Amino acid sequence: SDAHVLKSRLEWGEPAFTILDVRDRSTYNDGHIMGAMAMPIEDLVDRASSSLEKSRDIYVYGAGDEQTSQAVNLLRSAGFEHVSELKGGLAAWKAIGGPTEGIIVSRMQNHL
Amino acid sequence: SDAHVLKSRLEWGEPAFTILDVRDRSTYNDGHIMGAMAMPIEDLVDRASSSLEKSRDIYVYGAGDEQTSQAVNLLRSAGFEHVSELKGGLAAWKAIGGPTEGIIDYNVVSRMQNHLENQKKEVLEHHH
Ligand SMILES: [Mn+2]
Ligand SMILES: [Mn+2]
Repeated sequence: SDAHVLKSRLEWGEPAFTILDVRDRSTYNDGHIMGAMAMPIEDLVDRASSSLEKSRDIYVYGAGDEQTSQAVNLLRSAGFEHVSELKGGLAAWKAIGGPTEGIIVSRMQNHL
Repeated sequence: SDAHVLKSRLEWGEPAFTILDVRDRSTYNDGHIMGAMAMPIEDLVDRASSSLEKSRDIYVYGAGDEQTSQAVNLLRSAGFEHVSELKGGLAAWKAIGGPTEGIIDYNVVSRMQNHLENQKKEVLEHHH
């Protein structure tokens, strides 16, 4: 799906969707899409299935098209019904003016 | 209270609490305590009473001591039963390893931040 759509969802849309950053944790921390949850791909299914309803609208993005498509396949094979890639990932999001948040403590995050 | 207590609630406790940054919106965006909701004093009680259950454990911090205790007292006079000041604010929080969160057109971000806040577990409890 297109970055312009997700940006609209975040500015004006119904609350019911989640953005999943599927890259490395530290990478997420250095910078991620505003609102995205850190679900590194190594434990994506386990983590998503224990935290997200299968009917929830989910947008996924990783470091590149390959990682993103892999994350998307995983979640669906796990029973998730509304998952889509975020074409262009982070880069495409910045290009259209989308905000990026960064963290500056792994125990707070895991315990979380 | 002390930033040490909050650091422990996050490292070891329950997610039975909410953190409120009562400073200027731009300052918040440049850096706030991780997980903090943006609630400028100017709009604090209106935004909180319509977003949080008054029995919710709340930690508040502003620019300095005076603004912080001013915020605490406002929420309390408004009925919030478990409000605590986060003495030392952002700086006190960093001095001890507290991780920060920062944003990187003024309306766009605020519009998004509000939608993400309304989607927070506790705000959803106050609504359900
Ligand atoms: Mn974030
Ligand atoms: Mn002001």
